[PDB]
Amino acid sequence: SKGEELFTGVVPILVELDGDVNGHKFSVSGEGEGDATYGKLTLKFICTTGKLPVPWPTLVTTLVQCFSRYPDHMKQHDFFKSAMPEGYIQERTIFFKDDGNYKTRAEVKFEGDTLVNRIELKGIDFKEDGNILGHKLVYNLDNVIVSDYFDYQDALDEIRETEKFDFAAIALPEAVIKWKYASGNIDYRYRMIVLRPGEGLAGLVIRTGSRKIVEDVDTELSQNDKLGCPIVLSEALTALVAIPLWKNNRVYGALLLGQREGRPLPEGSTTFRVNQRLGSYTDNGIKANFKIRHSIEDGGVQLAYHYQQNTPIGDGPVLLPDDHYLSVQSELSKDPNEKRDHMVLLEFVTAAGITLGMDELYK
Repeated sequence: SKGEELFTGVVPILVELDGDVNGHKFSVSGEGEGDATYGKLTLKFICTTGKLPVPWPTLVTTLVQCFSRYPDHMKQHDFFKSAMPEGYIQERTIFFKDDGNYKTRAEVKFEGDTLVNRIELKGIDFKEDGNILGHKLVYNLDNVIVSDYFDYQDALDEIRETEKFDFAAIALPEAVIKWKYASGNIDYRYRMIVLRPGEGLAGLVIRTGSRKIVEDVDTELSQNDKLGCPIVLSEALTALVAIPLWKNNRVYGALLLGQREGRPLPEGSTTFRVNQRLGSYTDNGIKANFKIRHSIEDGGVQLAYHYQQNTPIGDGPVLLPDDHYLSVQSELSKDPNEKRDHMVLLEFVTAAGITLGMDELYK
């Protein structure tokens, strides 16, 4: 609305981070300027508790999208600037592939005439030898195009690759029940065919609000002709787990995790958490998800899966966003005259329509 006028000039940034990773606590303080008309951030961050227990590039995403430069046609959808000055809360989960996770809560708001990002972070389940605690990541950050609109397919890709399944799909109402999204699919017939209410695997799990587990699909087909759901036959599932999805403490949909070719359910599939991986839909605000590639110094790429929630702080009206991208240019630098573990950051963040972004990333 009118929080945009606060960003016409140069704006001072102040950043505070409170962190605790596997019990190792640390603090980071940040200082600099932001030019929103150019999407520009100039910042210096210092670890004021000693050595940073984790690598600097893993905290960049955590360390103010209200400074993105939105092209003229898109300004009408600038949510972050519209939540200003009252602010917004950024809650985030970052899963480091085959390693632990960050959970972060951040208040972003104007303090006087300075934009302040105040962050609290708890990281758990990290490997002592692992890429993170081992400090095996290259000090840089790939210039990237990033989502900032969620996308259930990328969430399903994450879940599939993480629980090491071959197939995943989500059933939602359209109000009957369609299999809307799927990852690892080999056909699209799961969407082309829709069952009447209560019918099928999704119908069962929604009606009963309880998981169904099939260790071997063929043998159970010998008991119940039902289990021959269109999804099961279309994707040739030999084992599967079907989970109920909530969000209103009322059963709303279904998550299907499937295996192929007599390969068995990975260990502990029985006890699986959708936790915060599906935005609105739970296990039992503006959501987004994306993925970050951290170069490993001794050759490699460490993945960081990001799940995002942004809620305005005030009660006044805020602009709502459409589906868009963020083109981010990052430069990681060091202050030659700084004895403390630190980071110099120069950044440019530009908003992009889904077209001008698909065309670059995938075409």
